[PDB]
Amino acid sequence: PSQVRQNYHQDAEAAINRQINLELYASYVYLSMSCYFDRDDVALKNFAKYFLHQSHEEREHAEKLMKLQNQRGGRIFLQDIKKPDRDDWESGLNAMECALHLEKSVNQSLLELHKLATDKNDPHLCDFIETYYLSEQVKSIKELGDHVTNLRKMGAPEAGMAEYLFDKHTLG
Amino acid sequence: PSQVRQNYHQDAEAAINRQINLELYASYVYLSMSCYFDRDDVALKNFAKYFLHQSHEEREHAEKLMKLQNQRGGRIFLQDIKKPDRDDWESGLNAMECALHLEKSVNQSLLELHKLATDKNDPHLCDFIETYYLSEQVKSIKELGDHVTNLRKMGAPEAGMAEYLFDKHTLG
Amino acid sequence: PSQVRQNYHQDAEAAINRQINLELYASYVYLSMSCYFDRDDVALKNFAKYFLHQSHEEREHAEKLMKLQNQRGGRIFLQDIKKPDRDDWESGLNAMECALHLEKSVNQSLLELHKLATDKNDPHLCDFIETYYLSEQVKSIKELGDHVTNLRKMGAPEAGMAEYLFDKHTLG
Amino acid sequence: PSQVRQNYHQDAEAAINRQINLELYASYVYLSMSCYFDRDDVALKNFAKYFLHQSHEEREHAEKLMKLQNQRGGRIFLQDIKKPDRDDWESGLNAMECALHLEKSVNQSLLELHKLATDKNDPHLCDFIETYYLSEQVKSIKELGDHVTNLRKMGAPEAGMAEYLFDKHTLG
Ligand SMILES: [Fe+3]
Ligand SMILES: [Zn+2]
Ligand SMILES: [Zn+2]
Ligand SMILES: [Zn+2]
Ligand SMILES: [Zn+2]
Repeated sequence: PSQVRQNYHQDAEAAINRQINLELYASYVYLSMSCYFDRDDVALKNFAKYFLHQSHEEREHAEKLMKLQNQRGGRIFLQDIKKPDRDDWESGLNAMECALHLEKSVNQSLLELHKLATDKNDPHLCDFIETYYLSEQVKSIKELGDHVTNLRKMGAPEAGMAEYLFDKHTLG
Repeated sequence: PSQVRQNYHQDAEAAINRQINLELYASYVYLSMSCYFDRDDVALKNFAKYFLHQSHEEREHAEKLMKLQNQRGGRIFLQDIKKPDRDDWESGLNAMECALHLEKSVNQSLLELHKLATDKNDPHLCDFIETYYLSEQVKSIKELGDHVTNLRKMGAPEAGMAEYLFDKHTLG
Repeated sequence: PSQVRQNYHQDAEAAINRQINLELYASYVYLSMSCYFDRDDVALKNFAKYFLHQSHEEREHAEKLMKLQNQRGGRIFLQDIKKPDRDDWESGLNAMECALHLEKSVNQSLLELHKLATDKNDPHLCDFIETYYLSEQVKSIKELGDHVTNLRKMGAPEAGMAEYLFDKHTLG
Repeated sequence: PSQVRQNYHQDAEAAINRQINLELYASYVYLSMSCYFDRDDVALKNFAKYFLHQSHEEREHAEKLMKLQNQRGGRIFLQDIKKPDRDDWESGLNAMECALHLEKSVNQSLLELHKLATDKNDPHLCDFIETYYLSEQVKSIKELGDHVTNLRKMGAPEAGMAEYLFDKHTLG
């Protein structure tokens, strides 16, 4: 074993590697969304900015898990980052709904990771997940839900001014 | 009697205790409204902020009446703060209309208190009510009426963009 | 269910609503204590200030739980805020002892909430309680115990100068 | 009549002259108290300072009434300022109790003046009394009551350290 390794189960190590991949995947999905809003036939700059920010944040989440893996004496094993499910995200509202779904899926994975850490009596890992991941996920999910609610109420995407004005007022 | 008490009728003391309860109740109603607008399926942050501010102001109004009670040598007797009449405030417009109704009810109570103070020849209490309560109430009522008027004209709540844009432009 | 809701048991939602009420109740108790010390026949300004501060802090605790409820997709249901058990708090020492009792009761409720969150495998809620509530409660309880100890040792309330000097030196 | 006089009853003019004398008398009483605490066999400097401040404030109250008299076109008629009832004020507590009595007597006179102004339909005079006199009196009375309460509780004057420590902590 690594000279630093202590109370770090092989199953936790494997789950952290899976979580790294999932965060990198989420980063890629958000990058895809960002570049959709930069298309000349979509042209919502603040939607593009919002999703690019989310992409960079997910990369940071992945890098922090890589740091944790090494700190605990685990070994990072990278896998392919799969392409996102869509090229065309159809609308600001649809992208926000897809983002909400993604964030909930990431949250579910983190909750499973916390359950594993609890089962293996790894309080450092539990604390790490709680401190750096779980509260962030809840905040992100609430924000996306709020955005979805507002866009729906405004009449997006059928009401032509809705996404435009949301881009200016909420995301600007 | 309290060593400080002078020209302070028992009926005024009792009416001040009732007014304290009413201000605390109003504070609670506004708190309820504020947290409705923070729901993920409502998500109007500036409505939430507006009503939270009103909640805190009503608490301050109650505390100032408690200070008056002690200053005059009366004794504060607290009562239960009843829960607001609604959990779900339905819309920004409806909340503003309910707030207007509440503020007018508080104003009516203050006018009755001023009448009592006048009848008991208590000019200090009359002046206190006039100086710190009556002008504030008139200002609040006018503001809420203005908000109701604008929301109605904009087409709230049926017009989906109305509350959103009012939240941004008037309450932002 | 709310679009944001994930891993949030109905029993936790209900327990959070109960905790909101308890924090609002504690706020009201402290407000009662504060206004007792402002009486002309008590006249301990720093006791009054201390308890008013505690009242405002408890309100903030309640508001933070309301924010949590909405963040997790629960629904706030408010109840009556019952009046405190006493109008007359008798002495600085007695008020501090009653405050200690209250803070321990709030702590017990929070520990029961944490146990529920643990049983329902809700690490976000566990973390929230730990991070924002449990350490604060322990600190508050220790502080009140220290105050009680000092007031008792000084001879309060029989020793007339004790509460006066404690008001100046400890609470001033 | 004076070219400026309007809605200013001769009875109000006379009552203002009486009030001027009473404020000057109160100023003199407080001056007497102040110089008692400066005696080498009393030697409570902050009691002396407190009462000297009150003396100067009462003079200002008198001067403001003189200004009002002239503003309304009344004519100031001064009378003798009677000496205070005591040369020796016996103790800090006794002086505070005598001050409380004096302030309540001044307040009673002001309430009678307000009643007269009300009866003569002189809203400017009513407002003047309310704005500049009544709230000040209530504040002064509450403060003196608080001081009396604290001195009594501390054991003044029999408890030798009470007035000394009150002089340092409350009046210092
Ligand atoms: Fe001392
Ligand atoms: Zn992430
Ligand atoms: Zn109010
Ligand atoms: Zn609390
Ligand atoms: Zn005066």
